[PDB]
Amino acid sequence: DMIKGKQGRFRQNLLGKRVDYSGRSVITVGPYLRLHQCGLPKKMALELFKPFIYGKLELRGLATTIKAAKKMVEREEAVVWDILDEVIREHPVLLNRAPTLHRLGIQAFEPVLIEGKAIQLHPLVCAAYNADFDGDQMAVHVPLTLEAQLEARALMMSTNNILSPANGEPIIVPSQDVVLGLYYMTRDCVNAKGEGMVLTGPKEAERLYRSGLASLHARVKVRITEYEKDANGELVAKTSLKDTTVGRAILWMIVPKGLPYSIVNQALGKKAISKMLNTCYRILGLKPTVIFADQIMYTGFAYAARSGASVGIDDMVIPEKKHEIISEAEAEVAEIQEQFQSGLVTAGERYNKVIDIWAAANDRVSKAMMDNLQTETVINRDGQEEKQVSFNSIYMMADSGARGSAAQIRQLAGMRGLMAKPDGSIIETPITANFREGLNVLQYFISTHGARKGLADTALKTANSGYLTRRLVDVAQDLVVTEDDCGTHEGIMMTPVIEGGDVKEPLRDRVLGRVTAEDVLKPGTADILVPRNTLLHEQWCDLLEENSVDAVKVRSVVSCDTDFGVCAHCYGRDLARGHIINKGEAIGVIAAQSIGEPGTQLTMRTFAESSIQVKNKGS
Amino acid sequence: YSYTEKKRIRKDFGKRPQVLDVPYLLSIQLDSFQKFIEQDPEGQYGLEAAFRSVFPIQSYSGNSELQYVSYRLGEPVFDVQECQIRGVTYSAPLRVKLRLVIYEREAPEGTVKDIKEQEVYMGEIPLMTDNGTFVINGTERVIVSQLHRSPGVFFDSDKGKTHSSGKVLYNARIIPYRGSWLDFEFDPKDNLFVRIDRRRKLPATIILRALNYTTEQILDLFFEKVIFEIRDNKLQMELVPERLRGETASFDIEANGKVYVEKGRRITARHIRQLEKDDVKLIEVPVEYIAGKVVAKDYIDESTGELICAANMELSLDLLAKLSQSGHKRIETLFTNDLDHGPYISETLRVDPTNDRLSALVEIYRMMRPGEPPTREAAESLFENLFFSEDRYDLSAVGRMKFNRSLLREEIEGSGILSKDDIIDVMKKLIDIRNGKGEVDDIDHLGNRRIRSVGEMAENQFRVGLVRVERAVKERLSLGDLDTLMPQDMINAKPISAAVKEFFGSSQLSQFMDQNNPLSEITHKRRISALGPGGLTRERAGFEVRDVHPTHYGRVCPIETPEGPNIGLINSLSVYAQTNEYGFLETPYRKVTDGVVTDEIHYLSAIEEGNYVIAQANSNLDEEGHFVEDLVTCRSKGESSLFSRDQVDYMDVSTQQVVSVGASLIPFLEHDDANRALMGANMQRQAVPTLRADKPLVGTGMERAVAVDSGVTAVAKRGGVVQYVDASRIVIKVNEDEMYPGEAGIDIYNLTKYTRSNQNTCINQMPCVSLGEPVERGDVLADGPSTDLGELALGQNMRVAFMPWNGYNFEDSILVSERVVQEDRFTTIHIQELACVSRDTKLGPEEITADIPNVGEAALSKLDESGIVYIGAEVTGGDILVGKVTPKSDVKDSSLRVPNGVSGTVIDVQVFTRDGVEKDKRALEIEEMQLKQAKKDLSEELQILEAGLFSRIRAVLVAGGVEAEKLDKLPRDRWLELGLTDEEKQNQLEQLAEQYDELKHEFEKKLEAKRRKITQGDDLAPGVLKIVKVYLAVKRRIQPGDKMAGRHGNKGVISKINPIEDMPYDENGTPVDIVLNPLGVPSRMNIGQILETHLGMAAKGIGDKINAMLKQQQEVAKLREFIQRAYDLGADVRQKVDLSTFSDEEVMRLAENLRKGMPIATPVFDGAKEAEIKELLKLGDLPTSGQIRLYDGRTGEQFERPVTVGYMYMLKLNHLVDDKMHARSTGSYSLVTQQPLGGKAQFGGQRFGEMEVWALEAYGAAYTLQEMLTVKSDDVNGRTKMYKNIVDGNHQMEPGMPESFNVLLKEIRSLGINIELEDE
DNA sequence: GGGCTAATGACGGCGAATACCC
RNA sequence: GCGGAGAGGUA
DNA sequence: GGGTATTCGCCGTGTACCTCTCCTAGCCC
Ligand SMILES: Nc1ccn([C@@H]2O[C@H](COP(=O)(O)CP(=O)(O)OP(=O)(O)O)[C@@H](O)[C@H]2O)c(=O)n1
Ligand SMILES: [Mg+2]
Ligand SMILES: [Zn+2]
Repeated sequence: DMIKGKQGRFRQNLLGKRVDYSGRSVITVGPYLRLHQCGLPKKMALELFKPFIYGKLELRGLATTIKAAKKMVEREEAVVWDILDEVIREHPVLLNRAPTLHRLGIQAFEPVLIEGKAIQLHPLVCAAYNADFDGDQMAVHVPLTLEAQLEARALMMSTNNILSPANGEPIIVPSQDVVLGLYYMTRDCVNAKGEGMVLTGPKEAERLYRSGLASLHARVKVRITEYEKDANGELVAKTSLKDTTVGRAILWMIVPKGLPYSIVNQALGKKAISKMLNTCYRILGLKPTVIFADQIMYTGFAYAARSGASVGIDDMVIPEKKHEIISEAEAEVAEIQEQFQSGLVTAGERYNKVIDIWAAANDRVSKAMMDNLQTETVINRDGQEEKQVSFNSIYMMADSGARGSAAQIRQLAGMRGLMAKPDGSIIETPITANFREGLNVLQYFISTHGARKGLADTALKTANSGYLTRRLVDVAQDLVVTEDDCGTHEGIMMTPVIEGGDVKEPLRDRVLGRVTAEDVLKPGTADILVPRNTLLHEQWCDLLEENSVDAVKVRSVVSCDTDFGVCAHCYGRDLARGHIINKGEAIGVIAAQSIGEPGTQLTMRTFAESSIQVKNKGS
Repeated sequence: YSYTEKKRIRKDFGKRPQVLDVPYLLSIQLDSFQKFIEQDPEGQYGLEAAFRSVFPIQSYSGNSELQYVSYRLGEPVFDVQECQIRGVTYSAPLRVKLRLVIYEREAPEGTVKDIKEQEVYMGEIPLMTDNGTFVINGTERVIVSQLHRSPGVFFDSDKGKTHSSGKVLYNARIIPYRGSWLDFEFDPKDNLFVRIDRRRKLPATIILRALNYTTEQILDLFFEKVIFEIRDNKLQMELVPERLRGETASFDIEANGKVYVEKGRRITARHIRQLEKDDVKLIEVPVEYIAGKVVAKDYIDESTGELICAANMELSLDLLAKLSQSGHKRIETLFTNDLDHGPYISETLRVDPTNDRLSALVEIYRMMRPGEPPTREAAESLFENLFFSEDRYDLSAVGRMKFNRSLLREEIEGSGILSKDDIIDVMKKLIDIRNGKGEVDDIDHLGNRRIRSVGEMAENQFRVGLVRVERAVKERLSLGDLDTLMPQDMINAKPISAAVKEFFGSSQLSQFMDQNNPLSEITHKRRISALGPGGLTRERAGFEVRDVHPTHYGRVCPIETPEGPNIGLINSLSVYAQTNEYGFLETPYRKVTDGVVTDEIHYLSAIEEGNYVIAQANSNLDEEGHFVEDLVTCRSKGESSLFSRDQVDYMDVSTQQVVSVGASLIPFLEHDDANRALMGANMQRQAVPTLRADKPLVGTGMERAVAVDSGVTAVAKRGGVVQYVDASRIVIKVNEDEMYPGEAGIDIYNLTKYTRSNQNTCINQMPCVSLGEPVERGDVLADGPSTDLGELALGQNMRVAFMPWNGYNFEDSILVSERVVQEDRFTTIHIQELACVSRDTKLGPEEITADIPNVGEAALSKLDESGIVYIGAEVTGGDILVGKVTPKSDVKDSSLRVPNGVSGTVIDVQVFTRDGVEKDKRALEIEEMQLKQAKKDLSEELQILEAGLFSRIRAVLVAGGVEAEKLDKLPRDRWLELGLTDEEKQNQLEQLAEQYDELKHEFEKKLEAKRRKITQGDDLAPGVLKIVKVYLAVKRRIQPGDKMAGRHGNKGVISKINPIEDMPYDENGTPVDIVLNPLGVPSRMNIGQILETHLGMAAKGIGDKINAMLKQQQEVAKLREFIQRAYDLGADVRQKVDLSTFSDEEVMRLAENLRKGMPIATPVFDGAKEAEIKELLKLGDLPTSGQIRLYDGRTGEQFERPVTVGYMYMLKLNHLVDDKMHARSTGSYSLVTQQPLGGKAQFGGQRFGEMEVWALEAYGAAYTLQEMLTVKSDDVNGRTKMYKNIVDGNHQMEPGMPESFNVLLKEIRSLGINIELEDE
């Protein structure tokens, strides 16, 4: 019993030890931080770094012997805090959050001493940690040896991990306040203060906005000098007059050199900001992306605060035609029930009909509410009137992708749809009321069943997923990229997965970063488009998009020839960094972690075929 | 209104009239334990039942019987408070009256001796406090009610997952309250198997065999007979037509001259009608048809005697021929209709190897006790005691009720033991369901789930103790001599007290009262746990049990349940629900007499609820109990729909009855998603009492119910007038109405000042009333922790603004203004207890003296001569709380020190000495402090009684000659020594003198008793001389990192404290207190916080208006007009408060209390609609939209798009960053695996778990993982070398091999496995 | 207080051990 | 005073 | 006897953290 089992041994005491020089505390926002740092309480920092403190105290001669150093640390005199500041200077600490799902659950930061007893965590990294400031706690470890320090600062530091190891996409994308602020800043309005005035640059745009002589969003012609690296790494300035908002110019001030203006010119929601960061990374590189992300955070926070976005009861508008829709659906259900009691239709048919008419009524009311709420600002230009995408605070939070989806908006302002009873069957009458209105005992009770079932599911799923990912990391642990190139011709034929109606997943992402097994030819023989095994980076993939290549044979890890591990080429590039995999990397654990994190994460997130219809004109 | 209500009335929204008032919320615990004690004649639930169940104890045929008369609960020696102080269990001695009778050995039974014992002592039973808790070792415990399967019989299906070939195999399980279980199940091959509780599955018929039933008797009892007559030739059958239902015809069914059913055509309904009206009884049938049937009776050859065919033998042509030649005219076959009536018992009989009763009993014994040769009497006794012995096997009153209801018998009251008809009926119903004319039961139905409260579980444990002592006494009375011993050497209390103290102390359902909040206490007591004994385990439990059932309506709260691993297995009980006589759950409903909705309330259980159509509470009733709408919304079989006016049988009592108390406290529950409501209730039970709790501006009205029903308030027992008010006691002179005629006196309420709650929070009571105010019975005299004037004040209500403020409220985190800390409103007092124990070692007793080796006099400065800190001294981590020396004699100190990093003031010290040493200083101070108070209380009572006696002496002296000039100027004590003319009056004076003496003598014995109780050594564990306890009190202020929450499920970590100037401010200049993120609303669909903010802004606006009108002190008229217009506010409200009836002084006091903001009361589902909030906002002169324009305190610039501001009631949860925060460099390591300790109490390091290891492996981080694995935790030489190396200013390190691996090697080698570390 | 002795409320998956049908 | 049971809670 | 079903029994069932009580047992002098 001591050996076997979870609690006993190997799992408990030989793969799961309990380190020294470690601490724990509650995490907090700390917006002012740089991406590569973390607020660390003075007293915790002193406790952790005690032996470092003693060493530095003895070197400076402030203490004759080690016991005097201990006594001096236990009094905590000004000299001790000065020594702590000096030793902490470049020493990085590891921050970890309890469910270390993937490798981004542990990251290294440079600490900044602060008052208080809570650890301050940079907002942008919360998404990587799945961290929320609602009582989440984090542990903080101190790498001791010199080798540990280099590893933390080079391999593990927060700024070095911006791309997820699972898929290539960025991890540090702005989450909710940043994206809301940026959205508010970039969206335009038909008529405002400073409508249609011509600005010599973004700098006077800020002059105008901060002085209150122009609205943060108001259509204007501004002269801007964008830079584009079209040559071999040289930047060429093109300077012209664009039609934009004041806000978009103000935002343009931050944007690093290499990027086209177009990037910011749009509404700038969640997707737009994420792809902005993505492009900034692909074009400029790491360091500009880091600094640009920090700038994005700061400007988003600032202008979100200046926006004053709030949520009043009237901000969520009940569609005016809701009551009619509900009365109509009730009349229809009454008619169908009466026509049932006479016995011309079975119970199942009546069930299906009622469920379908109620679903249709729900969609109708939802669409009516979304029309009402979405584009309701009928504000006037100089003369006649016009209509535009509203400034309803709940709508901006929905549309920007900061919080909420259309579904939750429906649950607030529409009817909250159909529910499922224990066995999975759907109740005939739906919950017509919404949270702006009040539910009644029955409707509440039903939604209670829903919520309880979801919470129980999350807990059971969490256990099952934790088991599955544990098995995965176990099986694939020993696999390492050992050789540079095995030199095999074998490979897997990669196609775009076209499930039925359309292209669920295109070629470019499916092939991106894989080396080819053999050269693929143009639609005309002897027209080699890609040499023998080449890593397919964005440029090659785009080139394939320009041509009409349909299927590409790419070297796969399964067919790799290397003994006792895999070779770099058969694997490919994809990493938190951009380049071909480096010899020595443990791909087994990264693969297992990347395949298991979502399953546990998704459960928490949850908390006919009669005729074919060709979608596009073809043979 | 009552006086506490007239002090501060709460504006109540809410349209429907409350017919039933909230019951006493702790009814469950009190009523159950009362039933437990309950000296009662007829043995019902109760200790009495246990005694009568186990007694009378007769010897193993030794003819020495033991009888029970009655029991008495001794008076507890220690009251609740002193018992908590002294760390002992609060209990009562249990005394039972017995008689030992020895009947003559060889005579008609008659006692040759009967001796009656002088109330023999059989151990201690803990008593329950007035509030419904138990003090078990000076800690307040609660015994949570347990939901579990009720005794009876249940028919389950367990389908779908049965061998994956369909074959839904049913089973009937008979579960008693006390006794072994019975199980009948099927198999893929439709053979019915019995399984005694949890063993192997035998063919069921053996049990039928054990019941003395012969095979022919069984086939009679189960199968319907079929008659075969042979008349002149070939097998004619007596046929009952209705039996043919659903049967393809196998032969040509001709009758009375006409073929009716052609051979091959299935019998149709037309044919059925034809044959029925024709009256066809008998039909001749081909022998092929009979060639397959089965024989019922055992037909022997009457002529020769040799048996031919046996009972339940398949028929073959040869057997039919033998039967025909033997002369059998009447053949009895079985009716096996493969559609309806299957051959289930037949096939079991074929598989059943046993034939006689004896072989069946033998097989049973070899299943129960496998391997030992069974002897006849052993098997007989085993089987008899198994299911039919009254003592061993008892179902229950409830078990029998469920059993009889399940088998559709009119009789409800049966015998506990399983009679044979019971078993046969159970198997009949099982095979019945197997044919398909019946439904299986669902375990999750509350009609199938019974609640065992405290008293019942205690009774079970006590019976178990009794069975132990009973076996013991049985043996001792047999072996030992009969007539010498008296009935107290014979009976041992040890097993009884062991079982009872085991249950109360060390049990799964006996757990600490969650005592940091009044709601926490009250909700902990009214809890229903599905865990514990005979309960499903939390981790194992499948979702189906956890999922809410339609039966929970009005019985269990659907939304309040821990969201941890045991979600759904806790289920706090609803507001109005109660427990039945049989332990089920019932909820009140208003009866409906066909048109009018009457006012008589009936409590309905699950089953009774199932039949009727119940109307909702939020149904519109106009002035005469008639529904306004023609089609109203009801529920009939667990599903709601529309029913007609003249169809509803019952109606919900009130909207609140669905939800628990915790959920009922949330305002605007109707607008919160169930998930976030769940989290809101769960957290709200975690709020810590602040220094001055105030009130919710937006409540639900339940606050007073919760505060009063919890024991934290001090409530008047007999109404009167407040005579004396102090911040320790309230003394009230009773009103003459309630005043007892004989020996009344006055009422005294001692309050409790800062004491330690279970969670280390403060429990302090403040007086509400002032000198000379009249109080009525049931008013709130003193406010408990986090309660104000009778109302629950869990947290405090502050001005919040929903906006993102430079990402300091980024995630659920919260921004707070320095004004909140300045006004010191979220600072709580906590209280730690520390204990220093001086035991007796064999090297010599340790000492508590202040002479402590090698400590500087700095440490002693704050210590007295005895070595204990002074009360009121401010200490810090590491300071010496008390001085102790370890004998060797000294040179080493075991003195207790303040734990590292905790600093507060020593408010109290206590000393408990078994030695009772003459001269302990601290003991002297504590004794004098307790004594002087006791003296004061006794002196006050004595002085009042003396004043009364003197008044009576004056009233007698005035008769017989008025003397008022001389008398009034000489002192009163000079009235007894005076005299009067010798008459009856002198006799009355002698009477009063003897009464004076009697009052003195009663005082003296009470004083002596109190002083003996104070002085006595406070019974310590063996080996411990004495113990000194020290209480520290610490004022913890809110700081960044603490957790704050609302009532609606919104959470957060306090992220930053802003200066007052930086915070947003309205035009008027008032800054907000908290800046709360809006983005937490849309995805977390808790809209209740937004409406709460709006209504709170309206309420504080009105309160502000009243403050403005009061500060200028206009006149009573204006205040009355404004407050009346406010209290009315529209119509359809059940308030109708009349300000005019209240006196001007009362109205002025009400304005003073409302000046801080008029409190609203929105009930959960019968709440305040938006329009009413709009009206209230308008009355206060505030924006109707509930949003205000705010100015940025840093920049001064206005925010575009005005923001929602208003007052919301926020709570500081017990999760305090300073408690959470922790770090270590180096410290103590563990013994076996040399890794550093885990935890916070001992320094302890964080656990770098396997997931974290994987994280490091995902990086190329080999050295970090390496050091983390060996140097940081487990490698001894590595850790010490690394400490020295770091101190030396070098960071190199050597890794070595972890000690835990070596432990692993040694442990594996300890098996028979040689595992070696190789070398080459 | 100290000293001495020796029951029942998981479930699935998987692979081995009989049950049985030729 | 290393441990292990039981109970509750946090994320 | 050899292959196919069927019963049978073992093994597993997410991490990190924070509070509290209670711990070899029984009987007699
Ligand atoms: N029993 C549990 C409960 C929670 N957790 C973990 O604690 C976090 C809470 O997520 P959460 O769902 O509470 C908030 P989030 O995921 O960010 O979504 P939202 O903010 O839009 O609401 C998650 O990372 C869980 O993995 C756990 O390991 N075990
Ligand atoms: Mg969180
Ligand atoms: Zn390869």
